[PDB]
Amino acid sequence: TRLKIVTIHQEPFVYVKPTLSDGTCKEEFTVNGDPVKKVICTGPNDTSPGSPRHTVPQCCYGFCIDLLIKLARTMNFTYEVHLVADGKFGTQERVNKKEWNGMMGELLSGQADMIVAPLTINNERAQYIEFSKPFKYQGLTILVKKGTRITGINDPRLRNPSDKFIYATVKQSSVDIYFRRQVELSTMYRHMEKHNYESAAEAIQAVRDNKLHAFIWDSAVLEFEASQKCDLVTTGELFFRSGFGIGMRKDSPWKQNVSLSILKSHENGFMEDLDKTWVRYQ
Amino acid sequence: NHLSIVTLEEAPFVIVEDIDPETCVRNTVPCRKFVKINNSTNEGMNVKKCCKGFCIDILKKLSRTVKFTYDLYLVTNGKHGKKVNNVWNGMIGEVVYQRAVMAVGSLTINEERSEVVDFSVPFVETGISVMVSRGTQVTGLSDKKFQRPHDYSPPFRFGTVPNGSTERNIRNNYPYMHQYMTKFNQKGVEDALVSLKTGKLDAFIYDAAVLNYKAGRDEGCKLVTIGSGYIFATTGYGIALQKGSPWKRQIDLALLQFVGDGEMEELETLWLTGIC
Ligand SMILES: O=C(NCc1cccnc1)c1ccc(CNS(=O)(=O)c2ccc(F)cc2)cc1
Ligand SMILES: N[C@@H](CCC(=O)O)C(=O)O
Ligand SMILES: [Ca+2]
Repeated sequence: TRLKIVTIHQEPFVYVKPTLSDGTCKEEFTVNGDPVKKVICTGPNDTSPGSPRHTVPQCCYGFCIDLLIKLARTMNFTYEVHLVADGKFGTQERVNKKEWNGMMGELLSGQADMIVAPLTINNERAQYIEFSKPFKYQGLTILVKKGTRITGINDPRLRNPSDKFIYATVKQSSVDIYFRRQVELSTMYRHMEKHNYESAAEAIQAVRDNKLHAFIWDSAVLEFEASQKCDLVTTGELFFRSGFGIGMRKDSPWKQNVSLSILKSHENGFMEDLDKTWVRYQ
Repeated sequence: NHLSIVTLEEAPFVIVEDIDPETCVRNTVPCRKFVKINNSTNEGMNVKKCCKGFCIDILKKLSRTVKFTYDLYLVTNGKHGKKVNNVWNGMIGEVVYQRAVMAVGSLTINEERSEVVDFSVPFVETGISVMVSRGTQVTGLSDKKFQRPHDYSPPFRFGTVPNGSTERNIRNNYPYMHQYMTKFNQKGVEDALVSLKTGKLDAFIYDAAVLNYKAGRDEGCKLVTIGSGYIFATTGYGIALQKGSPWKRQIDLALLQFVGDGEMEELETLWLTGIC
């Protein structure tokens, strides 16, 4: 079938770039000298909240795009990639009536047929959608500027906060709902909800610019950022374990074979190859 | 509502004990083990035993959350699961051939098993790890010592416990390594660990979760997993259910709720943490 795939900008899983003048993608080589497989993805350009969204063709590539191509050729299907219009992962928010936003909203409203992005498996999302077996096992860590002394999650500058040390996550993401629903994490959520960022990139930028002192997010992203920017470090190891899965509607006929392909890929090394290509270098 | 459940002893996930003098006390639940009278008969007795561990505590929480009662028994037809002559033994086989509603234990999720049973969401990250004596230089599974063993004089001595998901993966991915290492097949984890420490073996390739548990509680911290306790072919332990089972939806949601509520971390803290 012709599957409408939804994704999100999130390095090194999905890099988003403008096309050249002729609407094509510039040829690139990986860290290993192999050519980069790029797809055309449509998505909005302006990232200012409460503004009109003008969709344009763009170039998508990365860990998740190679996974898409592998799944597509393994299960023999065609696709169209688009970027989530609101630029969010997805949470269920109260408007009595509760509505889904982000990729979750696009999948449930029929705007997308499949989520191929670093989307965390959780209780909330699993009630409404089918998740594949995880394509990546990881968790939560904390990103700080080199020099910022922080122990981890049990540090007094997070457990007993003030306006002197600002920390945050990404709005309407799984990290955000994790802190919201956990009563032990209540004091932290109260601080974070005044400071959360629209996107992971803006938060990473804010930590470099000394505007945000700590960014709480996925270790697969934060460890990659710290491996690329020498002014950034992660603090401690994982304080909470989580994994990324492919998302489909519960009525999807691709459910069984999406998961078998994923299991197959971890077992034969394809998943390790993706990590060698996109995640682990420098 | 009253479900037959199969399990297998593999500490700290499932620990088997004798009944106290006169039933199962404290953090333990009743489990039954069919024990044969002799080998010139098919007759046997169901010995009342007691079960505990990380996987048993998950089963307790699932029992109260999903609302079901159960009769827990220990597999006697092999272990975890192996497809012999296109027929499944172990916990997998007990579920495939409908002798059990579900399998709970240190049961690895893999592709061939997922074709015949349904697995819940993973609740323990696992895969393949390598256990060596501290200081041993092996890059990983793809190290030449493993890949082309006879290029070394003397060759590197390494083995696994056969018939599990680890040997299966090795057989499929590294034919030469596999045929060389069958000479070093170990009966169980305890035998392998003794073999490493006494210098009878150089590496033991096995389940990441059990290896990292054993490395953490090792006397003197002599035995380590290679890399940062690196995992190849990352997967998880899951609950095996029958294909199209009406229990899956509620089992997955309850496990994901334990993750989100903080209950999984308390279980990891009690049962899995070590010194090293
Ligand atoms: O904390 C979890 N288990 C305890 C544990 C102890 C030692 C090693 N690994 C996991 C857990 C379970 C399920 C999910 C959600 N599902 S998942 O498949 O994305 C997954 C991610 C990471 C995991 F470690 C296990 C499963 C998250 C966390
Ligand atoms: N957890 C493994 C145990 C044996 C192995 O590591 O091969 C299984 O279910 O087969
Ligand atoms: Ca479809």
